[PDB]
Amino acid sequence: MLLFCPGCGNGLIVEEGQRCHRFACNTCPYVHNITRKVTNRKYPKLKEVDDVLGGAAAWENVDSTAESCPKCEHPRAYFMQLQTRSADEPMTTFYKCCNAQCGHRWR
Amino acid sequence: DQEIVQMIGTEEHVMAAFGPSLEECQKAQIFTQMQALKYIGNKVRRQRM
Amino acid sequence: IINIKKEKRETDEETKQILRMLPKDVSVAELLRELSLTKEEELLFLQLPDTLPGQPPTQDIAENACTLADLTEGQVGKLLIRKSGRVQLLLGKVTLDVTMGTACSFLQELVSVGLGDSRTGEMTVLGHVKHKLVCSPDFESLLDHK
Amino acid sequence: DDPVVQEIDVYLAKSLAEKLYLFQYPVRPASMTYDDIPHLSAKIKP
Ligand SMILES: [Zn+2]
Ligand SMILES: [Zn+2]
Repeated sequence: MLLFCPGCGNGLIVEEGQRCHRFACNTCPYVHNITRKVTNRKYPKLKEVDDVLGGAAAWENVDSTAESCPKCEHPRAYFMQLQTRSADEPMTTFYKCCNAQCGHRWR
Repeated sequence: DQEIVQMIGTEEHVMAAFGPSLEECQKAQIFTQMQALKYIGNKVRRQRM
Repeated sequence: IINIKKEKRETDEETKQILRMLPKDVSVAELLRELSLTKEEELLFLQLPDTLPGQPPTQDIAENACTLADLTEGQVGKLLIRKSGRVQLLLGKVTLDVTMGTACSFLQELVSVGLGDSRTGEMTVLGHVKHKLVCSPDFESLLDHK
Repeated sequence: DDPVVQEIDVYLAKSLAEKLYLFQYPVRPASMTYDDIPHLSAKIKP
């Protein structure tokens, strides 16, 4: 905690006195002795997260369901549509057919 | 320094962030306007006028 | 330890770091507690518009600012407190709006430096200023009128 | 909203117009005052 002196409003530091540690100013002889406990906590942020990911329920946050993939022709699907091509006027598809863990990845 | 801190802000995090600057200023013996101006002039480039 | 020479915490409103063991107000409730709650007097400071709705009487003028020094003593206006917290100040044919200014927390004292002699003067401590009021012309009413 | 209460009359005074100065301490809170501090000198120019 930042403390200031009533004499000149400058910063107060801790310094060992002849009988007890005290707050003192580097410009004026104003001092203030310490009687009881004086604390100043900060309460930093605690890492409350667990960092779990990869669940099939959270993974299936996709639109395409019950389509026909060109690999195994099964309902399940996971499509990605991209439009970031100017040389190629049509769009771009990326299908991920995975129910029995096939791992289909093509264009 | 109290007036400077009041001008900056009264939030606890603001004082916690501004503390290192006050500490670095208190490292030197600069407490008056004349000493600060002397330091600045020492840090001023030579304009070659 | 001296009870008046303690340290100064950054928060001026909560300088009581060690003990022996504020919500924002409004002008209407301010005047209510100043008069109805108690009869004790209080020194206040208010900001007024640069130009007042009046002509400087024989003050050698150009539509300049009609300062308070140009006016004379006596009643010059009425402070009105309406329902729902509406507070106004009638200064003739117009009514200005009075609100609370910046809530000062440091020491603001009102004193008079009376220079009774060329080399001798009496400084009288009138009191301490706690609140700050601001008066502004009601441009909306003036535009709705004409 | 009728101005039912507190019709305060606003008077003007010119007795201390040129002799009134507003002093304020930005570093001293309003809680502590300089009443007990013995004033020694006050050098001011008109
Ligand atoms: Zn000090
Ligand atoms: Zn399929």
